[PDB]
Amino acid sequence: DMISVFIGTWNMGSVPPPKNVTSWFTSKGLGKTLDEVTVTIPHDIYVFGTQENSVGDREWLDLLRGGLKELTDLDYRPIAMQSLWNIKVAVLVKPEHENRISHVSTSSVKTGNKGAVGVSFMFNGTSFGFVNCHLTSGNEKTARRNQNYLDILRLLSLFDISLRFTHLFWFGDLNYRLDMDIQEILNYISRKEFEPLLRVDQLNLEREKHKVFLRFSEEEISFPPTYRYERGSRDTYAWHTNVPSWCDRILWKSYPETHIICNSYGCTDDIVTSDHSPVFGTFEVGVTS
Repeated sequence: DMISVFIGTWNMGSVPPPKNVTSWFTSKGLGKTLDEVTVTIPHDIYVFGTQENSVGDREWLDLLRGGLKELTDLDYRPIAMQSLWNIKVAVLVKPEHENRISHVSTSSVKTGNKGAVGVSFMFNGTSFGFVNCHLTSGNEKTARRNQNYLDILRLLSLFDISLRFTHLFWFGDLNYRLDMDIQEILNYISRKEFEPLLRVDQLNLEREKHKVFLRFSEEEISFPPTYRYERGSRDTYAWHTNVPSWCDRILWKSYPETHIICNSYGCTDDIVTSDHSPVFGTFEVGVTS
């Protein structure tokens, strides 16, 4: 059997969301987007990961539930929710999949605010893991980001979580920056040449050097850096130093010989309340039953 899993990551920048966040749910915007045909099919599982979320726990889940209801005309059932100050993750499933969910667990790890929130459950015989984080900010603090990851990986009681679930998803504001000057970054962005920028992306570099996210996978990035935008539009980056970077990412680690296909991976361009652009990721996951 096949199920559609949606993963959303968005640093809200300590402000409430706009009334229209439809593009985030429907993988509409820039990068690897879902086509106008595939968007009509509602996803089986919706996973929302947020950082710098000023909206209260109950009020935020109501907005997601209400937002999904206006889009799909379906009353999505919240399975789990874990919050750590302004970092919060929520998992909602199709009402028909209620009896298919078992062994629900939640955990939170505080760093240095900063840290992570986790959610884990089982869809029939297939186990799932979801980690929403907010790592240390700053271009020169890559060492702290690597330490933050290793700390969450060993303290999140959801022996290591890297081999605990059939499909493990790690997402959030990882805060990894570009190892390049502002002159070159804005010159490449103006020509929409993201490949030379992605070669000096700190997360891509630390993964290639096998420092962090061992045997983890990430879909190709074809969308512009999601940080740091001027609020109210997506036309200009607020750099003056916070150079444009791919801070918001979705990664996955799956068990060998399992079915997992990434259908979309990108960002929206119509949600402008935050200095961060929301990031989406959809997947076709195989379930044993």
